[PDB]
Amino acid sequence: KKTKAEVMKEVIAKSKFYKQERQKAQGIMEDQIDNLDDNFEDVMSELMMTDLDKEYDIKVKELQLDKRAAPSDRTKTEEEKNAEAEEKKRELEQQRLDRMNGRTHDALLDQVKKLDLDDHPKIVKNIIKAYQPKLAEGNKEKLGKFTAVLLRHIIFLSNQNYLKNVQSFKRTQNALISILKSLSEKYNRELSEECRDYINEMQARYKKNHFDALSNGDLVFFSIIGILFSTSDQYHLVITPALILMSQFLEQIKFNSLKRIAFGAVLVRIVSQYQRIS
Amino acid sequence: KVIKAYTTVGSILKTWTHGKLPKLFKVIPSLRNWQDVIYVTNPEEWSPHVVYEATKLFVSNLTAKESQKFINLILLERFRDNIETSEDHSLNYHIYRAVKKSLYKPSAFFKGFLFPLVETGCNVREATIAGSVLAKVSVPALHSSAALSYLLRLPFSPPTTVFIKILLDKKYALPYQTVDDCVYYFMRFRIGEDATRVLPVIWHKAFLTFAQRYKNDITQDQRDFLLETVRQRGHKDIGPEIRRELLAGAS
Amino acid sequence: IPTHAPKYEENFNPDKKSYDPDRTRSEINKMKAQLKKERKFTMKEIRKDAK
RNA sequence: AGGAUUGACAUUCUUGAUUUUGUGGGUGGUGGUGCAUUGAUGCCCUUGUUCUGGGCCCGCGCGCUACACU
Repeated sequence: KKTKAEVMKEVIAKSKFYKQERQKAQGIMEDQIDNLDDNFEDVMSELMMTDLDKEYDIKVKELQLDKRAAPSDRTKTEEEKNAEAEEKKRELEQQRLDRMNGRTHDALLDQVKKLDLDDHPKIVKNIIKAYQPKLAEGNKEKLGKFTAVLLRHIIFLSNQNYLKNVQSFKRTQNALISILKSLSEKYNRELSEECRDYINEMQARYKKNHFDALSNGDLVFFSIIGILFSTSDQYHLVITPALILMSQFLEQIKFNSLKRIAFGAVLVRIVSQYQRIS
Repeated sequence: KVIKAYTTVGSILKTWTHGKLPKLFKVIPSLRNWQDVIYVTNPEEWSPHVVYEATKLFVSNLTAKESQKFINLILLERFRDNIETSEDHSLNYHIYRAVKKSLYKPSAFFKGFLFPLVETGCNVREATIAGSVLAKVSVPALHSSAALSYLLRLPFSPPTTVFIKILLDKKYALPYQTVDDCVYYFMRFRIGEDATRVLPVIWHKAFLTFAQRYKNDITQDQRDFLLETVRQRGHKDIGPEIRRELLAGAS
Repeated sequence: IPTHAPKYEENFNPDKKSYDPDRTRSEINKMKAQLKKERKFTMKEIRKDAK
């Protein structure tokens, strides 16, 4: 009985509210239409036409003159930053554990930036990366293209002339692997396609020749992929076909000289360096 | 005059719910006669959709001349009556969207609405609500500095300066207009106010929230009077992170 | 052990014919049993009135 | 202001830097509890505007035909 009473009361009250809203909308449409269509004669013949504002105009002049930006929009709290950095390191280690359980066409950087060998080249590449990120209006395509020619620059630079002495190529390759790992840690979308290009090139070359064109860039490719990625996880399209292809090199092609056995030995110790963390 | 049915049109606009503006009131802003429209319309008809069309209406027709014609007529008086009748102390939805949509032409909005809101006895809570409502949306930097220059050359009073406290909880950028507005606000509050004007720890929290990262690329005079701040007005909650950031800061 | 849920009718009363999904062949049983019981009662009514 | 965007007389005109193309990252109290009736005040959460809704108060027993490496 209480259900029927409150139910009929609420239903009739909602219907009364809907009827009142419909009557108000009908009166709105009626008065507005029959007045806007009738006022076409009197919507033409009805005619009837300090220091704070001055200094506000001066302040707007100063505001359009001087313009700047805030640095990082937050606080650099040491304890909160250390807790988030510890949680980020734990997130990286736990992600590695959970995934281990689960117009630059190959000659642009040498044509433009590579002055002598390495020194002016990486600095001019930094100049290109600073000029492109400055005037990056809409930039995905050209960014991918000149990062591609950066990886091109190293894959036809790091093989011919390491003949200049030890500490020189040591410090230039150290600065290069540091800046390239720290730059390509946040992304994968072009290094992945360059790794597809490189596994295509080394597999095709290894089918093509016996040994006399096995380039010195394979060791640098294995070094840069081992630096830019932690090889601990299993399901990874990038690191594993190169490792089965170096195992294919070792099982198939012949090593009849001391530099060839040394090539096999440095590939064995770099797969040992991979399984140091794998 | 107008078509004379406007007491009836106001009686409908009292309590009709869903729709938009009439074509009569839509053709009068191309005309010049909305004075004699509203003087017979008798503005008590405050329904939420007509408040929405009202705020888009007068900020569409807000330039300097017509802004100083009708910028202080019925609007914040209706806000005074609605907030004095409200007991929950909350922004209404039409209130929120009214001021948040009224910002959408800041060419004279910042001189016509932000300036007369202390017209007859404004409150610290009112400055807090107004700061939050016009704080939650993106403002242009030049227009916000155009409001802030006159707002900060106003004196030291809580329903004027907790609005500036929320204006720095907005965590602005730092142009040199923000720098020199900061130096004359600093000279606005220092040690005849030394005997009669006191300053509590909520304004110490305001000091924290602009001294948080308002020291990006600024000069040595700022360091001079902020070391004057740490000698004069050092509370317990002002020390560690702020002195760490003063040591980390540079020119 | 392989585990099985029941096949359960919530709010089931054996006296009253429930909401079986077969509109095609079960509600026909409902209305035909209704027709049979009313035709039985009518022929019983008319034969006792004949007596 | 050389077409950055704003209410259109069923595109078509009476609007002027509220901005947009590429990208970093920050959120939220307007609910109220504990203290003087305005004090970085402990606490579950954050991302409140417009129409209609729903059954009711056959039972019994006898025969015949099934359900069976019989």
